[PDB]
Amino acid sequence: KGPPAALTL
Amino acid sequence: MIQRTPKIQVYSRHPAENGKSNFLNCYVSGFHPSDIEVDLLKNGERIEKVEHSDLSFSKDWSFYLLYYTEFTPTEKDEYACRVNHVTLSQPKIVKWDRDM
Amino acid sequence: MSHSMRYFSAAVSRPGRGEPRFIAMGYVDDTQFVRFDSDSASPRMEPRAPWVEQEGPEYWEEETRNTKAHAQTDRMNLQTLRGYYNQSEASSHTLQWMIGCDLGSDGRLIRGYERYAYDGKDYLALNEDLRSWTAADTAAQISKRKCEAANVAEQRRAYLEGTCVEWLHRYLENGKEMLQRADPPKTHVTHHPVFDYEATLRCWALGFYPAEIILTWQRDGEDQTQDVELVETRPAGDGTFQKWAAVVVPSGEEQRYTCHVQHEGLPEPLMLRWK
Ligand SMILES: [Cl-]
Ligand SMILES: [Cl-]
Ligand SMILES: [Co+2]
Repeated sequence: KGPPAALTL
Repeated sequence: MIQRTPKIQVYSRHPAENGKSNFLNCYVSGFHPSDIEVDLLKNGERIEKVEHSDLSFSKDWSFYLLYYTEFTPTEKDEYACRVNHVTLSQPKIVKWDRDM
Repeated sequence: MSHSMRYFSAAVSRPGRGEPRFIAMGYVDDTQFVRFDSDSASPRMEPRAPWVEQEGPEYWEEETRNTKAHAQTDRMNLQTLRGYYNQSEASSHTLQWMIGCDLGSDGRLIRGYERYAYDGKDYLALNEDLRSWTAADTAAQISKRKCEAANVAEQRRAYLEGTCVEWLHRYLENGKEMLQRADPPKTHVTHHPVFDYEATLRCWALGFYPAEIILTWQRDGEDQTQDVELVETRPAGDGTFQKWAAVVVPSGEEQRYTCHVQHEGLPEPLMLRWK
């Protein structure tokens, strides 16, 4: 299971 | 920019045995950026039918792919991997040596 | 028998050829189990190992939902980073990402990870304490400060300490036969004479899983890496891996050399000699 969100850079 | 030229290996899945069936592998690794052209060659011309693994990359971020095809070796045919990449002036041809 | 789950991604801009391509993929150890590709013609997260196919529609719907969100976020990140470096709209760039957890024999969770690379270069990383960031340059410092101010570390740590660990355990049980095996290598030494002064000894390791292996040649034996040719460990195509280590020795001298092989599937590590 992947993370719920990605990081905003 | 960072540019890394592909490392290339040509090898069979199993031991090479004339007459008998195997898979011809070309493993291309260590490259950046991701755009890359790979053909397998029988006696100097492209083998149709050729497949490959999903494009992935390693922990050091460089890309890799396995290109493969079922084949029967015969003494006196050249098998090869033809590779192009933005780091290469002309294509690289790496010949299948049964012993490597 | 250490274990890890990793999610990776790559967003690759191609101006004047459409939206940036995005690919995402999950691994347990060296086995790919899931895959998303924006060029697929119907992008979604797809099975790549048989043991994940037993997950129901809610799992696939959420994995596909979250991954599409990530695609759009990393496309936005390409735009943002192009600006930070003041690069032209006409040029192509790569933003790569990695997230993962390592469990430890037991345990559990010796290590969480999360990193971004931009055009092959280290950009921003979550530190081992999972509470702080390391930025590779001044551009990345903007990203770092943004994560600090928005407190994002805590949210990453929660995924790493909770969800990543639990699902790794799930997958290791559901794919126990594929994932918790330790196929040892089939090993042999080949001999290649050169009349009549030397020969090449090649130590072969074949059909092994996982990838982590160590091959070393020794004489008497006191270990020479300098003259040894060691290929990169490579996929066989059937899930197992391959590797060899060659050394050129004087002729008549072959039984003074020995090849050492260490691998999880071994007993007891292996010692080889030519005949
Ligand atoms: Cl460059
Ligand atoms: Cl440069
Ligand atoms: Co450069």
